[PDB]
Amino acid sequence: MEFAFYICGLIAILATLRVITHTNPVHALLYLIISLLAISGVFFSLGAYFAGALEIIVYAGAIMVLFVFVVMMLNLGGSEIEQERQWLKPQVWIGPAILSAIMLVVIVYAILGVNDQGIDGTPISAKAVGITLFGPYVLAVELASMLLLAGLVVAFHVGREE
Amino acid sequence: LLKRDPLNSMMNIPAVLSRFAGKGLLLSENGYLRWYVASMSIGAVVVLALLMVL
Amino acid sequence: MTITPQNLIALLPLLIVGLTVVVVMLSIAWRRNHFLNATLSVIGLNAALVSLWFVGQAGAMDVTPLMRVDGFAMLYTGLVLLASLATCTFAYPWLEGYNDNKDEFYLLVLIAALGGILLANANHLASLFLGIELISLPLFGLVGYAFRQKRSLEASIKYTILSAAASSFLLFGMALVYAQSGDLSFVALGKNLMLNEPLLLAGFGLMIVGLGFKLSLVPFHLWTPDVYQGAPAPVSTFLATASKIAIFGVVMRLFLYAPVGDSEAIRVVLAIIAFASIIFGNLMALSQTNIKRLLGYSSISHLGYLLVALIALQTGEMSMEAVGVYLAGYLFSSLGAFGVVSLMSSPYRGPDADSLFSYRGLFWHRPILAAVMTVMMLSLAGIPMTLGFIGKFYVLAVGVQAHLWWLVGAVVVGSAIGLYYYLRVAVSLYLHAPPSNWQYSAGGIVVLISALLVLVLGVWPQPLISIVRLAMPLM
Amino acid sequence: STEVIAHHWAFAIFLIVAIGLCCLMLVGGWFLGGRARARSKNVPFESGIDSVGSARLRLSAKFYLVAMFFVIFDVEALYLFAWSTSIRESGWVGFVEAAIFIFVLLAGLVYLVRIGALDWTPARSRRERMN
Amino acid sequence: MIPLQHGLILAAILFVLGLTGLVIRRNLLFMLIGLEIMINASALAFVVAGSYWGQTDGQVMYILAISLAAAEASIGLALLLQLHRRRQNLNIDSVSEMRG
Ligand SMILES: CCCCCCCCCCCCCCCCCC(=O)OC[C@H](COP(=O)(O)OCCN)OC(=O)CCCCCCCCCCCCCCCCC
Ligand SMILES: CCCCCCCCCCCCCCCCCCCC
Repeated sequence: MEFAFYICGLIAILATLRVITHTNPVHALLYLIISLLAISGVFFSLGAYFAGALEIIVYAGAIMVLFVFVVMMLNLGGSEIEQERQWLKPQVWIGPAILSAIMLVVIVYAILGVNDQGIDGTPISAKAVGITLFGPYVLAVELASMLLLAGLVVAFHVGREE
Repeated sequence: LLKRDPLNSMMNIPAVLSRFAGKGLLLSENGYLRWYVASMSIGAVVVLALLMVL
Repeated sequence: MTITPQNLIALLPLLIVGLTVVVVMLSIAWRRNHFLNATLSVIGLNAALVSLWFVGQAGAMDVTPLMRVDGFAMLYTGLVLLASLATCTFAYPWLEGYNDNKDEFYLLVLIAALGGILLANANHLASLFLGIELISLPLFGLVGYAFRQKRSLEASIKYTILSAAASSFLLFGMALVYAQSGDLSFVALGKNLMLNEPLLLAGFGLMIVGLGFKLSLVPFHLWTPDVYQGAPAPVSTFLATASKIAIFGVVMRLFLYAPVGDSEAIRVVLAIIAFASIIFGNLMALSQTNIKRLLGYSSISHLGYLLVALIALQTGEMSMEAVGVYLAGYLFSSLGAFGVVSLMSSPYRGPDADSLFSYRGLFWHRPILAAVMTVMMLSLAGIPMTLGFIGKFYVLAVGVQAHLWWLVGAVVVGSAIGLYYYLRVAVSLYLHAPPSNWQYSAGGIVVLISALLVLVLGVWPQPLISIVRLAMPLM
Repeated sequence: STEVIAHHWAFAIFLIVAIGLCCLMLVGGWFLGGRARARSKNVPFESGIDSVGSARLRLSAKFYLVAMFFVIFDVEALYLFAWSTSIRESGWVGFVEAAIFIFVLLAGLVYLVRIGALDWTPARSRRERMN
Repeated sequence: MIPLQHGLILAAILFVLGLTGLVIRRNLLFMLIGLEIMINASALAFVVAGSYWGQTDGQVMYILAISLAAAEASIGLALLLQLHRRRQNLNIDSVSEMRG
């Protein structure tokens, strides 16, 4: 359980770091797939089985759409790789590097002072999540339907041709 | 000596400081989205550090 | 707990706005009819506005762990419904010149109004998060509705990327708060505490990052003039009024109910943000030749004044009614100003009339719009005989009662800077410069009614005081 | 217990042996047999004549709108996945909630179909002219 | 016996990595990818917090989080399409003509 958690978290961290500092967009999407699979393994190690299943299920479809858009626009051989590699310089990354590092330092310092009894990893079932979702969280479900409707309408209005 | 009204200029000093500070602050609105994200991250760092020290 | 029929009665504006979303969308699917779909949207918004009376007759109670309906929720639901109705009224003569499909505008406005109502009733971290996104995403569509233009597409991309970043910040802060507390309800954020737990404070800081982005508070404010200028003018009206009002209302409710609202570190951080917001927003608007960017920096300063009223929430007892009176006055003044901008930009012809040279000499062809705009410039300046002064007076009284002398001095200094640029606009209206439809006349009637309300409630504010004092939440 | 850890070990060995068998067959295919040499062997196959350009191009798909809609509809599907495993516990009130959710879903689908958002066929392929 | 602090630290690391990717990348597609990493890290933090307390609310907040992520990715892809159609490039520094 902790074996799976630590190895999946390490794989997720390394794959995300590979994603944000990569030049090829298809390779970046593959590392994003690997990172999201690893985060799903982290979810499975914590007993959140439904969340891990949904993490693999809906991001496999979502990154497929990203691949569709990458094939539509970005992939050109070495032209987009040369253009993207020229966009990345030592100064351009070293600027926000300490900013992210000190944000992580402050957040980690705040984390380390909290009371922690440990996560026992007892599985919280999909049935319990469904009971809570359609119980105390009814308005969350209906207004989330309205939110996805708004996303549909915005995507239709913007992403058209003529 | 006084025909320029020196006290009026001394009291016009805060208006000049206001123009200068406003023109300096307008430099931050360069129009770049990545700078806006960076400024949000900077403000997050500042807010979190201020909450940690107090 | 379940949903009682009484809970359904308290859910009435949410139910009516959702039902009219579905009805308007099905009517669009049947046939594109700009007049009919605009009429159905405004009929649904008016039906929610008049169902507020039945919600008031029901009483104040909890609907699920997520929502709580009281007089405060009634007041902010009414504010966002008025803002949405005015936005639709301004949108019709603007959309009459739009060559592409116009019916989706009202759908997005209705879904954003639904998010505003949810934020009015929000009692939960889930409700607050969902209401924020339910406001933000239709505004991604609305800000980039005229995506064939440079500026609207730029503002859409900026608002979308930065609001996704702010949502991620707010969600991570919510997760840290939940990890500390174990409950997502507002009242339990600090019940188990000694109130300055580092993880609770860091979570509330990241939530402050997201919420201060949404409220254009310094230093999360740089998007505001860009998105205000780029967006269509009725979209700028909605984004300036309804989003700011709903998000500040849920921020007030969260800081009133959560035990960590009384923490000194959060109060000091909010005081720094309010001071910088007032001063910076007034200073940056000094040299603005664009009316939309000027109103964006103005919104930054006015949200700073509201933040000053929020800082003294735990100390005094006048802070919440101060925020109510201020938000009513700011809603009416912003409706008038942005509506004059919209009516001068109607019908849509590409780039809107947002330069100050366009409004220079407005009195010699549009005298009524010039009078409304100068009344709004006087009101946003906080000049007596206007409702904006009554709001500024409430903010000053609340700040003096809590001994927030730095914020009081900031309000005075920012008011003087505001006097400069607001009076510049108001007198440029009367210098010398080198429609014919009932919906345009309805927009003109809306800005004229806002101007008359601002004048009358600046002279005679007591009915607004009584209404806002009636709109009291559950202690 | 013991059956649970036995099934965990069985799942682990299943995955390991499956991936190892795939790798072993790939290695055996790679190393066995001879190799061909030709002047145009390392040219992509395009029916025997040289390409005009290459496969690295901005090839515009026509179903990209349907791809956005697919992402949205998959998230709606997971909401229904959560509901369907606990229907008896949620009762008729949960049924009313899911009926409203599904009706909003279907109204959005009807809206997308009716506005032509789901249509990307070219006009000469719409098969209008028939006997 | 996984500590709650370890899961929160992992989520924070993924969050700051996604934020760094959002800042340092000029391509709008990589910015959208960094935004996806950010929201997924926040959802992971909610899952960790829900698992520590033994509550379904962590996974419920996760579900709402990925619903927002899906709709946001949809809108961002539509806007990226418009940027590519009207600029022939995905450089986010090019869309900066509003300033001051
Ligand atoms: C062409 C078609 C046009 C259609 C009409 C459009 C314009 C008119 C809109 C009408 C809206 C009516 C809203 C009525 C709200 C109040 C209803 C009511 O009866 O409230 C009473 C209630 C306290 O009284 P009681 O019911 O006895 O409660 C005891 C315990 N529950 O009170 C409360 O609990 C609090 C009530 C106050 C809440 C705020 C008021 C509602 C929102 C107003 C927003 C605008 C305010 C600023 C403008 C003021 C102008 C003077
Ligand atoms: C062409 C426009 C490009 C804009 C790129 C913006 C990059 C901003 C990088 C900021 C890095 C800050 C590093 C830390 C500074 C010290 C802490 C914050 C200030 C007190």
